[PDB]
Amino acid sequence: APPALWDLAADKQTLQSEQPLQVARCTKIINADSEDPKYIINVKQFAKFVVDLSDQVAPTDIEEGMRVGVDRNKYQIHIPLPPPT
Amino acid sequence: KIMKSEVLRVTHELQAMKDKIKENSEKIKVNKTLPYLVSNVIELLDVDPQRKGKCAVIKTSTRQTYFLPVIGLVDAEKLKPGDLVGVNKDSYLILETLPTEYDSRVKAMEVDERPTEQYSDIGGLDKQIQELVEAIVLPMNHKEKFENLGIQPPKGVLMYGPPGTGKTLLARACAAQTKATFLKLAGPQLVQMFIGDGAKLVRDAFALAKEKAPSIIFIDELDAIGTKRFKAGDREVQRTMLELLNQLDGFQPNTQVKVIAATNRVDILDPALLRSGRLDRKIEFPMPNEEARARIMQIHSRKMNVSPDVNYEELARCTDDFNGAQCKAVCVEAGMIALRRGATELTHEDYMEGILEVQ
Amino acid sequence: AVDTAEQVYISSLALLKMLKHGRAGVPMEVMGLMLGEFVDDYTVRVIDVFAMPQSGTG
Repeated sequence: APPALWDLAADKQTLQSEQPLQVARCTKIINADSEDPKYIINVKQFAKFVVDLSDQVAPTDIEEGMRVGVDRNKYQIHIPLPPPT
Repeated sequence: KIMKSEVLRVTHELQAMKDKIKENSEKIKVNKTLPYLVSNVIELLDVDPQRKGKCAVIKTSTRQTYFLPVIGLVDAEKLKPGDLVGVNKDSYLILETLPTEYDSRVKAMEVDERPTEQYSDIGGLDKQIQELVEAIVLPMNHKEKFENLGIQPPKGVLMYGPPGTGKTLLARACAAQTKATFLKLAGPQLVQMFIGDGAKLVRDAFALAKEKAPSIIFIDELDAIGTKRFKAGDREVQRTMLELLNQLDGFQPNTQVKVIAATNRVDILDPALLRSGRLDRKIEFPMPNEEARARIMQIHSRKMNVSPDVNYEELARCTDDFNGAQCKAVCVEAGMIALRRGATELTHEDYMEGILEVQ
Repeated sequence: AVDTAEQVYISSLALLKMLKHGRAGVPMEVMGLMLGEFVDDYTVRVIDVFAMPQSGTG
């Protein structure tokens, strides 16, 4: 509770900050890329998806089979992420 | 010209059509923007008794089957049982069909754009390699003359001979001159643990050759799997192999990308490999003599600082019953110990030193 | 800083247009616009209602 006190008082801006960063499509990994606009992606649920690249992620930062964050509403790639033992 | 004055109204109606197609043709970009998932398509012709019968069977990636007729734009290569088709959110229509070929272990077998070596790296083989250089240059640039003369290039060339002759690096050296996409394939790659894999590998090879741009597919070690046994694994390689021969015998539209093959031995010669589309070009490539080995070793060693006092008689005598890649290994070995010999200039004892070193 | 008790008047025009628009209410997101006149603060009346063409964005 003492650790949750200062963070509980710091939880006010979490409501105005809840609208961003909300995007999570189960971190689906891509397979390949036929052309630069359209990217073939495969989710862990054995469902292959295709979406265009967003303007916030450069095309040179895309790697074959890379786990990156992706929207579940616009389906676009908002921000990537760096991550066996 | 009073009767021809009504054409102006027709041209005004046509240019008005070109002025009004911008909106309904403009919504194509916002309706056909992005297919969000991938769904498998299976063709199944239906009958309605216009009222014409036409339908197809759909299968989504999430294992859900729906119903929809054959719809979309003008289709030429479509209507095949393939994957990676265009589909909107929930109406489940077909908008953009593109072939998929996941199984990247076979798709990305050998992704090579172009090699470095060229045909000018060997010496003394133009009398037998010139037919292949023609047989790869003239079918790539002279397609126009193929209609005046009615010529269809062969699709199966048998590049056979003893091993170690560098036939792989030489066919690749000609593949640099083909300028097309180079795609290797190994004989022992067809023998897999699971059943029916060879069909997926062969139909995959003709999937990238048939679907993709004009390329070059050179295979090697075909004799290691071309055994005509009379259970047995080589009879499974007779299922896959005779399947490939059925795809080189029963397919008249096979006028597309050639299939180059090379066998390191002709002991077990399959008699069914004789056909216009099959391995008809049988140019014998024997073991190069000491003269030809000194030629390919001279052109392959024209970059190192070789001493000018080379009469080729000592190396011509030491090289007895050798091959091309063996003298290439002598050149590379000489380029390996010539560094640690202190003298930056290649000496004459390094030839026999390498020959007796690696052999 | 003031608030009243508003109530939306719904005639059969907007109702039947939302019923035909509900028949055309495919899973794809649809758009529409309501019209009317503002006579006072706490009443609102709708008369004209039409549909909008669908789009891939929704």
